[PDB]
Amino acid sequence: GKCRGLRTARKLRSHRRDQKWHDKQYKKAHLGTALKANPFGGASHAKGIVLEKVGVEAKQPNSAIRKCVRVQLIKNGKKITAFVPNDGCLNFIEENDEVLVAGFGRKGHAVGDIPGVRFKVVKVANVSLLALYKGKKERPR
Amino acid sequence: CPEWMDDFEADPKGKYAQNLLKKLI
Amino acid sequence: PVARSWVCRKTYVTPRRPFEKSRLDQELKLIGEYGLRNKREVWRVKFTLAKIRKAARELLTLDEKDPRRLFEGNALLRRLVRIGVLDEGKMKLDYILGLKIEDFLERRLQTQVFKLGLAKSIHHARVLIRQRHIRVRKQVVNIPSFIVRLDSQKHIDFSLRSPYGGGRPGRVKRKNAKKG
Amino acid sequence: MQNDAGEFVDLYVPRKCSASNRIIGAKDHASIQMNVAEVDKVTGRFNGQFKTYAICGAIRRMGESDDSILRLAKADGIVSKN
Amino acid sequence: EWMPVTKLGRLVKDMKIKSLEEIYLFSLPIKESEIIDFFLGASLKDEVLKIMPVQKQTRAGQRTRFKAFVAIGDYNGHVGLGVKCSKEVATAIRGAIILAKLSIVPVRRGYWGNKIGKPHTVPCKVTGRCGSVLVRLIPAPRGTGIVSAPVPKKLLMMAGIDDCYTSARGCTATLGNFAKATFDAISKTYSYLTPDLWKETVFTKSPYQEFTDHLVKT
RNA sequence: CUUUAAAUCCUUUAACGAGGAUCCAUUGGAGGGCAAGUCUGGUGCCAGCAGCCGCGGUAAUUCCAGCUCCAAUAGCGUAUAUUAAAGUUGCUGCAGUUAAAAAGCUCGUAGUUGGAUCU
Ligand SMILES: [Mg+2]
Ligand SMILES: [Mg+2]
Ligand SMILES: [Mg+2]
Ligand SMILES: [Mg+2]
Ligand SMILES: [Mg+2]
Ligand SMILES: [Mg+2]
Ligand SMILES: [Mg+2]
Ligand SMILES: [Mg+2]
Ligand SMILES: [Mg+2]
Ligand SMILES: [Mg+2]
Ligand SMILES: [Mg+2]
Ligand SMILES: [Mg+2]
Ligand SMILES: [Mg+2]
Ligand SMILES: [Mg+2]
Ligand SMILES: [Mg+2]
Repeated sequence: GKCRGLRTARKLRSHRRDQKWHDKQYKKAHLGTALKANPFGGASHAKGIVLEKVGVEAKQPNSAIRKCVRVQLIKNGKKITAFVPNDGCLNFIEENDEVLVAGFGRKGHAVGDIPGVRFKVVKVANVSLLALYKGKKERPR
Repeated sequence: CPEWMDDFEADPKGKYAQNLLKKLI
Repeated sequence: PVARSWVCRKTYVTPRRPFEKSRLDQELKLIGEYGLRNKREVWRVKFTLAKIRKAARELLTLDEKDPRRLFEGNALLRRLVRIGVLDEGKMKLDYILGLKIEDFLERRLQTQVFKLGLAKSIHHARVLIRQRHIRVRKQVVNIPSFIVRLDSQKHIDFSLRSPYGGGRPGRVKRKNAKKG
Repeated sequence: MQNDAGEFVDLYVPRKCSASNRIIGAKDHASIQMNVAEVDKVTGRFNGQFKTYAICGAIRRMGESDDSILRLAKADGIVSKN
Repeated sequence: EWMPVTKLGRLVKDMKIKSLEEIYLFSLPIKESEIIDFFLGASLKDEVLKIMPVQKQTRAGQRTRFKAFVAIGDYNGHVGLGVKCSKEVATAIRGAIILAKLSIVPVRRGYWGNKIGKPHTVPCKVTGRCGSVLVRLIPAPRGTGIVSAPVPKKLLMMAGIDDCYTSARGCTATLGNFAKATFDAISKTYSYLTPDLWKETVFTKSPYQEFTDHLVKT
């Protein structure tokens, strides 16, 4: 059982922080290795240069080709695979063009079918992908 | 609806089971 | 450094469960019955009632002879009686916990304008207020969410600069009279 | 049971076990309400009224119902001393 | 037309027992749903909480049955819960309604603070348990409503509680255990020995003693 | 006019100013979680959707659209940090037979705790 005496505050506090270090989320947030290894560097979004268009096999129970792009982040040069969400949207992207990339939705964890992919393209050449998809804006020339 | 009970009882575990159960309650 | 103030509040809170049949139906009933624009007005009234209930609950746990309890309980009861939500014969603290949202919704200028017969519907009442046809005492009031004080209720008129009260025809009457 | 006004706001008042003073619940079917016919002091005959005891299911399950009823009858004078 | 089989049914039909609380007083088992229909037929409502398909593996395939959970109760003082499993959903619902009627227990209601008006909340903090699910009801101030999950909220509103605080622990995802636990907590409200019930009980006559002759000749 | 250092805005007042009152509300959804269509056309494990479970292999309630519907509404989606949910850090208040877990065993300093009793 736990100590319960009136003079046990230091024991309780020290035990709580030591055991707190055994929590996955707490250790991830406070250890500093996760932030160092994060390609975004703790940012919500990032900007990168499209290196090549790639097709990724969907996971086994469902068969499909997910259209992604290899991007090189400007701020640190790290290379990333980012998912281009809607259909035909890969045709809006060219080679060696500016792209704004965001997270995929689960804090650096792969989402759904696409394996080892945790980023999605938000902007292509400073115009939103949604606007291009819905015909609100056209690709700048 | 009795049709809901029938469509659920035909396939208790199927593509439409959850919707029909939600309708039943 | 500037000479500005930054005190501000949120007047409503949002429900934790976004989609549930009972809450949605009850809110829609209130909106339709009192001619409200959206659910934010319902949540605003709910928030004021919740703050009042929280204050009353804080006061109840105090001692009956505690001067703070006496002081702020008297103030709260007098504020609630003054706007017409509470009855003077029910001026005990616990009765505050018996108040409902409809009591606060009935004291709006929109519902009172409808009840006094100045308008033939709650929506007609809202458009009458927003169109500067309604005055309270001598001040033309433009805000539907104007909680009418109990003493101020007897002075709600048609705003004698308006066509319905002051007999000056508006744009449409003037234009249609020029066509003759 | 009583509010400030003074009337009894309660659906019903349940019986308590005469042995353990526990409340006998609405759905507790091991409980019993025994009636014992006391006898007149001259003719040794049943005279019409009686003394009633109530025991909950727990006491009966523990096997202590017999001793409890024995003591309740002893305190009532139904059972002679020793 | 109802033809009673049990002694209690005959007494109830023959206009001898005037209230369900007389049956609750002597903890008599109720085995005929027509008794509940006779006493609270007008005010009773039902609500199918869940339909769950259960499967039994067999040499050729899975035999599937359907389990219905039904909560019943007039929204003043009474509530019941019933679970029935059958080969057809409609039969399961009918049986669950019958069982819920057979399981109607009285609910004791108290006050949070001042005892002004009708009782509105639970008399005290109560707890129900059913297979790793623990449900705790806490008295709440007037006008607070029911602060609970939807499944216990249905039963609490159906019983007649206006205001209640709730805390639940365990695997509440199992609707059956959650419902049975909140039902157990509700049922415990009249088994708590509060000081107002310290007065020594005055024993009355059971219906089987009051109407022995009428039962003899009927 | 008023405002103001001078103005602007707001307030006050002339004149004009509404029937598709075109003086035209959007952003997200419609299998479950979770409110709202196993309606119609196209595609056919492709394109794609899908936070999770899953949907799509020729009769798709899930994709691409039309219609309809619903949530909030001058706002509403998305990414990330954080809080509640989390009694999943547990002081309140968690666990350690078999689900993760009691040191192989004993001694022992510090620490923590420590039986009545006095008007
Ligand atoms: Mg919990
Ligand atoms: Mg679970
Ligand atoms: Mg739309
Ligand atoms: Mg669609
Ligand atoms: Mg959904
Ligand atoms: Mg639904
Ligand atoms: Mg999404
Ligand atoms: Mg869907
Ligand atoms: Mg947290
Ligand atoms: Mg908590
Ligand atoms: Mg645990
Ligand atoms: Mg182990
Ligand atoms: Mg050992
Ligand atoms: Mg030591
Ligand atoms: Mg001592």
